[PDB]
Amino acid sequence: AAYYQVVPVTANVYDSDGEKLSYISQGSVVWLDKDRKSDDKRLAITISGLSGYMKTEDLQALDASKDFIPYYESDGHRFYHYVAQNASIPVASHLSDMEVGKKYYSADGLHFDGFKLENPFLFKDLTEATNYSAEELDKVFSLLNINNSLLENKGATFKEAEEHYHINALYLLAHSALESNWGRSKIAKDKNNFFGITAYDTTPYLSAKTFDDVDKGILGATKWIKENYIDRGRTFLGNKASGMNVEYASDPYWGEKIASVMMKINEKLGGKD
Ligand SMILES: CO[C@@H]1O[C@H](CO)[C@@H](O[C@@H]2O[C@H](CO)[C@@H](O[C@@H]3O[C@H](CO)[C@@H](O[C@@H]4O[C@H](CO)[C@@H](O)[C@H](O)[C@H]4NC(C)=O)[C@H](O[C@H](C)C(=O)O)[C@H]3NC(C)=O)[C@H](O)[C@H]2NC(C)=O)[C@H](O[C@H](C)C(=O)O)[C@H]1NC(C)=O
Ligand SMILES: [Ca+2]
Repeated sequence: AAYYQVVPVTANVYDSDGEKLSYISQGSVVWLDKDRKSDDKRLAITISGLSGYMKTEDLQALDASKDFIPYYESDGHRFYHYVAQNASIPVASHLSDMEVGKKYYSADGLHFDGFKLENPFLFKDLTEATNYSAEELDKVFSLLNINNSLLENKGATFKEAEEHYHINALYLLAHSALESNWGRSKIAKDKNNFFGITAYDTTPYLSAKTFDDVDKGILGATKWIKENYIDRGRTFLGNKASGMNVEYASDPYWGEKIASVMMKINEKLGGKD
């Protein structure tokens, strides 16, 4: 088969030496890499920019004529990644080279056969501050119809986090928006944890860190990201080959999802970043 799906809760991706490179989530679809040798025990695969090996034990072959394979498609305005059969995210503007309503396939969401995407928020250095003020960030709740969020009117706390820890406040708002459903998840409400801090795939709610209030949750999560990711040389969102997505989340499209939210906010607020 050309495509395989991950069966266990997570599965590792290995290099040719058998060293772990990353891990990916249950249901993730990987491509067989025909330029490298596979055998009975391990398949050469590609996922989210990463070329490595996976154990056959962890995979199930798909038939693309009847099983869901992630793809990209333009509506003529935006280019969308269907990350799941019933979920799409906008990743880029429509290019003239895209046929509307045609399915396109890509192992990294940047290289296509007939065009190349810029996803600049995916590779942006997150130590550079946003050009949005606290009041501008606060406006996005009304502009994107975000109701009942714990993060409403916390633009000033995001900008303090940025000032103190030197982490981009648009990124911190987009990460909390994606990870905690705009501070509306049960982890957000019970634990003031908007960033999935230690929300491990095996037991996400139980493992998730507890913070004292919303402001200490924003500041404490920012400290945790600075100390565990930025200070360790993971300074952009990226994918399974580089960036925070290598370690932060099993989801191969976590970085692309946060970049998409940054793109959507930036557009609504007038494109200052
Ligand atoms: C839109 O819904 C949201 O989707 C998000 C994905 O797009 C989803 O993300 C979930 O978030 C957490 C943080 O990203 C993430 O947790 C990581 O889990 C792995 C374990 O599976 C941790 O790695 C282990 O770490 C220990 C200690 O370091 C190691 O000993 C161990 O070997 C590691 N295991 C492996 C297999 O390598 C990882 O820890 C890293 C390495 C770390 O400590 O820095 C965890 N990350 C963090 C930051 O703690 C999890 O993978 C991810 N889930 C998916 C599918 O990606 C949101 O989840 C939230 C948290 C929630 O459910 O409320 C989704 N949000 C909602 C509202 O649904
Ligand atoms: Ca190696």
